[PDB]
Amino acid sequence: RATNAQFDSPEILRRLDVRLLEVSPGDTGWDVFSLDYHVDGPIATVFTRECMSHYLRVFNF
Amino acid sequence: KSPNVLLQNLCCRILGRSEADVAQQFQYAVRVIGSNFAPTVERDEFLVAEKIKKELIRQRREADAALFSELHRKLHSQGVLKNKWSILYLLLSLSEDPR
Amino acid sequence: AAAAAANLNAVRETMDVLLEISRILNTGLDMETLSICVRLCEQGINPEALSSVIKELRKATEALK
Repeated sequence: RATNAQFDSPEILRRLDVRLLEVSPGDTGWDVFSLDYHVDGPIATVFTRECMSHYLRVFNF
Repeated sequence: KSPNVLLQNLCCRILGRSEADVAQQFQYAVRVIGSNFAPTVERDEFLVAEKIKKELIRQRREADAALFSELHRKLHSQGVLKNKWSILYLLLSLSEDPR
Repeated sequence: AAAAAANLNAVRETMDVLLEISRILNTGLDMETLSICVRLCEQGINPEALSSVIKELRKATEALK
C-alpha cells in the first residue's frame, strides 16, 4: 500500500502471497521465507509447477 | 540373552546406573515388557514408512523423502532385521519435530 | 570365518542407516542401545512396550535434574 505497487492491478497482487519453509531445528526467518505465485486460471498450461520451483530457487539466491 | 536381562542393559544405557544399583525402574520395565512380549501383528514396515514420510514432509525436506525409500530398502537388503515393523514403530513413536 | 564377519560389517551398515534415521527424527538413542533393541526384537517384543519403557526411563532422568 505504501509503495509504487499500489497502482498495479489487485488481481496480480492478490495472486502473489506469502509462504514459508517447513521447520528445522535451526530456523531463522532469513532461512525460512518465500513468496508463492500460484495458478488461478488456464495459465498452468503456460506455467508449470517446476517452473515456479526454479523461480523460487533463484528467488532464494 | 534372556528377555529379562536385556532390559537391564537398556537401563544401563539410558541411566548411568547398573542393574545392582537401581531396581525400581527395572521393576516397572519388567512389568511392562513381560506379558506383552508378542508383536501386535506380522510385519508392515511399509505402513509405518508412509508415516515416517509424513514426518519428513513436515520439514520441507523432500530430497530426504527421496532418500528414505533407498534407506528403507537397505533394511530388507541385509535381512538381519526380523521385525522391521517394530523398530520403525519404535522410532516413529519417539518422533519429535526438530522444529 | 570370513563371511561371518562381513555380515557383522553389514549389521554396522544398517546401524548407520538407522543412525541417520535417528537424527532426522531427533531421538536420543545411540548405536549400542539400538543394537540392544535389535536383540530385543530378535526375541520378540512390542515396540509399544519398549517405547513405554524408554518414555519412563528418559523422563526419570528429568526428575533428578
